[PDB]
Amino acid sequence: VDPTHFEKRFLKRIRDLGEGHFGKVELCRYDPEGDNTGEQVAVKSLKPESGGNHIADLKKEIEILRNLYHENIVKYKGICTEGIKLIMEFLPSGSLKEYLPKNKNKINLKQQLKYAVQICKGMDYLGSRQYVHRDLAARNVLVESEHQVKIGDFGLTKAIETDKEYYTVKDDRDSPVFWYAPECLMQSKFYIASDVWSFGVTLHELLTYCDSDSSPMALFLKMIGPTHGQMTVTRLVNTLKEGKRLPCPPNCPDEVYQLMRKCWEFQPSNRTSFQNLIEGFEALLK
Ligand SMILES: N#CCC1(n2cc(C(N)=O)c(NC(=O)C3CC3)n2)CCN(Cc2ccc(-c3ccccc3)c(O)c2)CC1
Repeated sequence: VDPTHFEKRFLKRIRDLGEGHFGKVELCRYDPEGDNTGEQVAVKSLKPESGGNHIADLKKEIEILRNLYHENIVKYKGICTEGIKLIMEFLPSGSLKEYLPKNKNKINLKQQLKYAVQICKGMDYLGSRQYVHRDLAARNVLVESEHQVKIGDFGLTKAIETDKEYYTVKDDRDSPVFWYAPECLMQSKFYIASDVWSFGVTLHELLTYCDSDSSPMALFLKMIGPTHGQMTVTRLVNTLKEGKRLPCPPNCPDEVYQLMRKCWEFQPSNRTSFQNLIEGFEALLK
């Protein structure tokens, strides 16, 4: 009996957790005894639609996640073959975007810097395996407990070729542009330093407790104007070229803001690293 083999006839769909253009993540109960005692699991799968291989990309995502082992990376549990489904552990607290607005009273700056460290450890582990994540945002950081977070989605994750510094992207219409570094917006090139820029944005979200009126989209649309349609991304590039950045969050000390700003150097080569950030946060926690 293979414990990573989930039979479709026992995987009971409960509700949607997430939806993109091509696929979804759903809450299921795996219930082989038929009495609702089985474990809740998160299930990634494709919409019937498909195309230019969404299936090949999901199969690659499965092999990426199956072979990652880090306490700050969501746990692979198995697959279901029917078309294929990725089975992951279910974290009932959800993403930082769900959890932080409801728990501001109990999550103080120390706890925020601890989450920051754990996000940097999972990212540094992914970088060491020659992966770029390309979608690091608070909506993809899951809460295991009050004391532990995990990166919880790998839908855009790509291998950087051995002896290369970046991955060039082709399918980009659904890019999360308010988290993206200039090189990503201007040339669809994705470096590890591009994930460092996305981390700085995610840190700003963590420091604003993911409030919707302080989101990176809301704040950048206030700076550049919300009415620009197809011109939005070139206006965003121009704002960043001029050196404008997301402002210091309320109650964020300058010493934390300065680590964030090192994430947002225009040139990738000038940005801090994940291991520098961990050292910086650890000095502040000492
Ligand atoms: N991380 C994280 C956030 C998500 N999440 C996982 C769990 C869990 N494991 O528990 C969870 N938990 C809760 O919300 C509990 C409070 C109730 N939320 C929810 C949002 N989706 C967005 C999304 C959807 C589809 C694709 C996708 C599909 C097919 C092919 C390619 C791409 C994709 O890459 C990403 C990502 C996972």
